[PDB]
Amino acid sequence: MKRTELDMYDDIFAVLERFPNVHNPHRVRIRRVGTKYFIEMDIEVDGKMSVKDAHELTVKIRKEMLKRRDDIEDVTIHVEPLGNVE
Amino acid sequence: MKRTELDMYDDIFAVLERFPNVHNPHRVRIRRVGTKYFIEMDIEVDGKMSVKDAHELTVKIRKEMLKRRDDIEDVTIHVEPLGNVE
Repeated sequence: MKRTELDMYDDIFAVLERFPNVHNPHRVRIRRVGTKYFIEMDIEVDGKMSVKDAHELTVKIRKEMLKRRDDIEDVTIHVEPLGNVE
Repeated sequence: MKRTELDMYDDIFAVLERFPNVHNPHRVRIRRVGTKYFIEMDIEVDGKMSVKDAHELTVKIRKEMLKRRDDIEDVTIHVEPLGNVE
């Protein structure tokens, strides 16, 4: 770990806190490629949430991530039920 | 493309046909690493399907994939709503 690598995790977790139905963000990983960064993560949602709603959630999360940092190129979000065993 | 690369896509698509609520499998990709193969795909499900049910579906699909071919090491499945715009 280094200080710059921390600022980024702080901003990612900072954006997720905005979303009340996002739970237990984990496997949060960053890759650097030139100027721009690629972000991947798992989130948990109520098992009763529809695929429509969960998909809309990941679209809005990526949108907010890209608005926050001008150096994030893409964000991929895997959706799991609350209390998943991978 | 080569003949051996076809046999594999045939077996993957052959297993998905087993599942009636799996729709429009796409971005179906194979990576070779030594003896064993890594499979990634997108599927579409009814937007009204729960995250619990969709997750259970991907678990059963991976299980059936691994049972069919002894040379598949892992299978990751992305779930989208019917008629998704990536």
